[PDB]
Amino acid sequence: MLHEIPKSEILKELKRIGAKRVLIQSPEGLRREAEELAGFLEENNIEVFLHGEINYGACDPADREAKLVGCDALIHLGHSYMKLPLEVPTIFVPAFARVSVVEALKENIGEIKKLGRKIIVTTTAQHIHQLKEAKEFLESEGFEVSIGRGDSRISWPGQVLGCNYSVAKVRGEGILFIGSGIFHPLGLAVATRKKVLAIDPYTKAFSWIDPERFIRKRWAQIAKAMDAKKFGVIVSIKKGQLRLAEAKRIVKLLKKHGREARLIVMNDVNYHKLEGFPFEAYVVVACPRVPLDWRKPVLTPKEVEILLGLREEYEFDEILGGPRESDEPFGISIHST
Amino acid sequence: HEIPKSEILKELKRIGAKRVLIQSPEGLRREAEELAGFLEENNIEVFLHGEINYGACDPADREAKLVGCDALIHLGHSYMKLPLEVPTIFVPAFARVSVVEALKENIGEIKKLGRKIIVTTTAQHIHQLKEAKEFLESEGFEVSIGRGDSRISWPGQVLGCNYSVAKVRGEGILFIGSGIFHPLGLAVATRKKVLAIDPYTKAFSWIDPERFIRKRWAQIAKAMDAKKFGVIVSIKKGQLRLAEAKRIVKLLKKHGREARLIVMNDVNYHKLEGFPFEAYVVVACPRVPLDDYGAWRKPVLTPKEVEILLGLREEYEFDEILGGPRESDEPFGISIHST
Ligand SMILES: C[S@@+](CC[C@H](N)C(=O)[O-])C[C@H]1O[C@@H](n2cnc3c(N)ncnc32)[C@H](O)[C@@H]1O
Ligand SMILES: C[S@@+](CC[C@H](N)C(=O)[O-])C[C@H]1O[C@@H](n2cnc3c(N)ncnc32)[C@H](O)[C@@H]1O
Ligand code: SF4
Ligand code: SF4
Repeated sequence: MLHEIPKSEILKELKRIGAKRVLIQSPEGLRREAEELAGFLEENNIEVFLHGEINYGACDPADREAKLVGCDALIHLGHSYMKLPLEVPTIFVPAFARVSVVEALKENIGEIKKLGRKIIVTTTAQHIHQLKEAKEFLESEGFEVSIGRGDSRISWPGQVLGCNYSVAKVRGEGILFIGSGIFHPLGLAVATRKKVLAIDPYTKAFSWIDPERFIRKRWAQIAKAMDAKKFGVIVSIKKGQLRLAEAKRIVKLLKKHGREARLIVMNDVNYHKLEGFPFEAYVVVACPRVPLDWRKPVLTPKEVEILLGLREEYEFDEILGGPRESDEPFGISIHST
Repeated sequence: HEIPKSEILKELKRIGAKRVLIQSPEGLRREAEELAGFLEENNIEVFLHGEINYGACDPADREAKLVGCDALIHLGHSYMKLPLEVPTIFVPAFARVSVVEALKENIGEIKKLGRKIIVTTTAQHIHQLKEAKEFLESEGFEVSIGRGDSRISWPGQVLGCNYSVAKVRGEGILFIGSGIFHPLGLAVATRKKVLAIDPYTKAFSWIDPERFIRKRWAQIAKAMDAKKFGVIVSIKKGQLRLAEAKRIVKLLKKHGREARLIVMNDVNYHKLEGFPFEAYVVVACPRVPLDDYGAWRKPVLTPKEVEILLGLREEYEFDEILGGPRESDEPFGISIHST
């Protein structure tokens, strides 16, 4: 369960810009909420279109789509703004989980002490509004809590994304991750080379990350691709995911190492669409969680650098930004370019 | 019958193209890359469009503009009238099969259509239409071939959304080609006797639209209970039906029901699964709700079937996407268009 959508404040903002037609995108967990909000915005004399795509991140604003169907503004549900040009005014509506992370921490004090005294703390957007609490709880348990600001991909200090761990590139003895799943903790472990403890707030269960099984798993993908002469190098037109330059360099780099390479342009990168092409292996230069989560081997940019013998240590593929001057609000935000 | 790589290279070389994007449908994925390597051998940077293209109603010109491509190559289909943001070379696919042989085999069934007949085929046999015409006249028929509107590329060519080439004077309609969908489309859109002849198998079928129209009445009945409706547009350039979509939303509301306009690119159920809507209306390619093998677990309707459900239409009508008048005809070969 989440905190309820702030329907009133969104309309107050929409009324401020006198928007008449709005497109609302939403991720898989907020489909019922999207229509729920559309009914409320229509009840206040505003036309609403729902974006039928399943959204995966603020890296994919549907602003262009909003323009093509003549919407004044864009409502983006469930994610916080990351730095992007926006062709229409966009209201970002972050989702905040109500679960108590301090309760989850108090259950696992013993495990956290194993990380060290000075510890780096990280969480995902659903728990970011409780990061102040967790810091205060940990400091009251003798910890020095180090939280990184992160870069322009990131909306709040201490926030991680599947594609970015800049908040964890600060001084510290170990990393605590507050959230569900193992991809973020795995990525933190690989990216920082530090011990990572992952605590799931919904179950209070904990997890000591060991990336070796994941890295071995990836190396078989690399080894399987070692015999391939025909590579496809994939970009995504999603605005915060397009990495044309880097993809071109991978193409150039493969050709310069006796391989054939073709740049491939997609929106949603999914293998099922590629099965007819003649390529023997693939490199995704987009959302890193796509190859890291296909009947032919699919590699990240870093991994193809390893395959070519230009890099030795394994590296998570991250999309970085530059410096971020200010922090997104713990609430709805509105941006335009 | 070939991908004329040389004619394509020369078109590109003329217009100063240096970076090109190539679309392909499912059956020409390998040819797309062979062409790409050819053009690259000739100092032209080439990207492939990783999407699977389902027709010329879906040009990748905006995508090409996004990645700095100064031209688009669209393999496997012919031009339909659409604005395009980059020069685009259409490379239609043409089947080799001689069709006259299948006509002669079945000349007795063809005569059952009447003296004056309407002759139609798909794009991959459109070059055979001149031969089929001369033959059928030489056997005594009078051969009427409709020109079609601006979504059609050549006279006598039918598309899954468009049977305008068949809306001409004539007793019955002959269709030359394989498969069921197109003949069935002709029968419903013209309510005329339709004879289909497969040029590969020399097999014939007299199309009865009975079972099809019954299955569609079945769908409409499943929606009579529905209170909440999703009305879908696809932003594919040649499919976007925004005004016709808004009209259905206004109509559904004007008849008690709730209705919401849903914007998508590729239309399929899985993406809408989380929504609360009890039934869907697709205002786009009509072959999405009509040619559904059962991926849609909720009732999905065409605009015309909606008017039947709200009680505004008596007889079933095929949902077509109609263009304006076509002043010229596309070549039998590659075409190049910029707008
Ligand atoms: C669901 S989002 C995760 C939420 C949040 N953005 C985060 O940082 O963790 C990531 C998932 O979306 C899917 N995804 C992201 N970009 C994609 C793309 N361009 N094509 C296909 N799938 C994509 C991948 O399956 C990936 O595992
Ligand atoms: C090969 S395409 C049609 C080719 C050609 N234009 C014609 O008229 O026959 C046929 C299939 O494409 C699919 N299709 C068309 N538009 C689509 C869309 N916007 N989203 C998902 N599927 C689509 C439909 O399911 C349909 O059965
Ligand atoms: S790039 Fe991938 S992980 Fe990063 S925000 Fe977008 S979908 Fe999420
Ligand atoms: S039938 Fe559907 S896929 Fe074929 S041309 Fe018409 S809209 Fe495009």
